[PDB]
Amino acid sequence: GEELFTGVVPILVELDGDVNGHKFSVSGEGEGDATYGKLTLKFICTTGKLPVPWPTLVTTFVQCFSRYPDHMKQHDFFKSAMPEGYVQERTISFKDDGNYKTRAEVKFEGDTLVNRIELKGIDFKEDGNILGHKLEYNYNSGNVYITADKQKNGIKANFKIRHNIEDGSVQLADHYQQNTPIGDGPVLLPDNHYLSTQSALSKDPNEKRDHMVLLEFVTAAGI
Ligand SMILES: [Mg+2]
Repeated sequence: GEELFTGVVPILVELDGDVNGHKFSVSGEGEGDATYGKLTLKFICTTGKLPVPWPTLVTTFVQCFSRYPDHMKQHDFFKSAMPEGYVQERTISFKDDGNYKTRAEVKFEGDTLVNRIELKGIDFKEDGNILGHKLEYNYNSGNVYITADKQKNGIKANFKIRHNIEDGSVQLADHYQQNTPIGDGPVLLPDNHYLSTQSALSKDPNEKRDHMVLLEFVTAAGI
């Protein structure tokens, strides 16, 4: 599995979303270089204006590109599932507001790594920080805590994303995640550890569509 990640790998992301009945789709393209834990992706909302803030979708939009140091490579679930792939599911609970439920399939289509996602958001406040677009266009560094789920032959993750609000405050987004292999081949079930993430959001000056440019670095640690 990890053999598939020693070079630059093209990535496609496709999402269909419904948040409070606002229906939207996003298509993303870019590439990943797991040797450096590095992702570069550009996302376009193909249905018009995105009805939630872009930063709220960053985690939903390929942890197989994390850099696992050599001494921790026996703990890399994500690459071990490839090329058949894994299902990734989350509940993202926005404090004092609604939640996203997401289901994705991450797998190779030929030599390309594809993340296909369905997102459902409910019980959002009409002018809370998400539907009122009060979140700043930036992103904080943070840790993703991974644990094995032996019974599902997979992993769980639990973590907190803090989204900066334009008034200086923070919108917490609690993340609960489960991943399970799609293939029947053996996978790596890791000891407890975490992914240390860093993410930078930007705009393409020549792009008039609603979009997001993402540069991310992710390194495994904690062992
Ligand atoms: Mg501030």
